[PDB]
Amino acid sequence: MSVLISGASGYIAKHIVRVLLEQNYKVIGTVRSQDIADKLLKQYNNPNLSYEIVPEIANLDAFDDIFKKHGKEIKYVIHAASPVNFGAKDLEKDLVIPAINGTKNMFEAIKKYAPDTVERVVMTASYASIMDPHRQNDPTLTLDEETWNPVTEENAYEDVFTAYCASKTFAEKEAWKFVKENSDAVKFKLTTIHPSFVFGPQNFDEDVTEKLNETCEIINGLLHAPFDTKVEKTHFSQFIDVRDVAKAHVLGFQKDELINQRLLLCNGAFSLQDIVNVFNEDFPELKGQFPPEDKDTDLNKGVTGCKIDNEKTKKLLAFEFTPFHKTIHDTVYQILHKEGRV
Ligand SMILES: NC(=O)c1ccc[n+]([C@@H]2O[C@H](COP(=O)([O-])OP(=O)(O)OC[C@H]3O[C@@H](n4cnc5c(N)ncnc54)[C@H](OP(=O)(O)O)[C@@H]3O)[C@@H](O)[C@H]2O)c1
Repeated sequence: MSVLISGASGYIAKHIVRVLLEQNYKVIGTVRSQDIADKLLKQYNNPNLSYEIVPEIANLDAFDDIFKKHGKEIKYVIHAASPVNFGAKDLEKDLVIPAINGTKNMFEAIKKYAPDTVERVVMTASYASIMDPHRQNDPTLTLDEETWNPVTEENAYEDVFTAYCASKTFAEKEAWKFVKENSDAVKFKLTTIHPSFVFGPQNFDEDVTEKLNETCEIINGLLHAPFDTKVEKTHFSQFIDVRDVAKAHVLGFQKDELINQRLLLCNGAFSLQDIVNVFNEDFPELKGQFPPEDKDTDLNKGVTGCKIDNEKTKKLLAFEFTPFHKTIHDTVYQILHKEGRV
């Protein structure tokens, strides 16, 4: 009844491991190096938690060693390892290749060593593999759980963001392709989670460092920006709380109605100024120490960009999502409380 989760040191995965441990699961996480494993084991301080070392998912057969040693005992797999680096130097190598190869390596290791053992696979895809990056401010476009990013390998490398979205899209394509062709060879059922911009507090307060993970560094950077910094007010994208994402991942392998499902995790439109407005609204004693408030955003006049039809996802998950104001507030409080300012 064990749960294996790849990339267990990331922002989202650290919340997934907490949720798995709260439900008294035996968890095997994969991390790059021994020192990361040593710090995480000390942080969780839980006998049910162990870590295996996978230093690079892009590389041939990266996950056979785990299923070599642990195959008999692994019942669920959560494939969350994928690079989120909007400062990538080499778009293929740093985003596309690890995303695709990591997913291919994980599924082949299951097929080779635990074909009749693993029951469910929950893969962390992205809203990026459902949305169209060129049409996020298009109110005529409606996105649901069957929509696909139309990006091609030809136009995937427009910039670092389109490359990341293509890496998520191409990786999820390979996963579903693997499932359709190996349906009689392997036993497991596949579920994919598609979060948008994930905000929320870090699972551990001490992980609040100078530079956070990419999406939460959006909030952190704005929180420490000079007062005269330009903040955009036009519609940016969709958000989701990290605690909702972690919860959805665990339900992904417990609930039979989530089998063969793509789960679109969004809970509202926002701009960078709407985030800044939470700084000024919830912590007014620090007004002037970050960009000022301005209620005149796209969101506040009803402009929310492309339509999100995830009623199927919300129905199947059957739990309520965390609203935007609370998500940003909990993120900001953790940083300010860590700095000793509130
Ligand atoms: N953040 C979002 O808004 C968002 C939205 C949708 C989907 N997602 C997906 O959620 C997952 C976690 O995202 P996150 O925000 O938690 O990112 P993160 O904090 O940077 O975590 C990424 C995790 O994956 C590992 N990893 C990445 N590339 C790797 C490679 N080539 N070899 C081995 N390990 C690798 C990282 O290990 P190291 O740090 O040691 O490299 C880290 O543990 C990602 O798959 C991402 O695509 C995120």
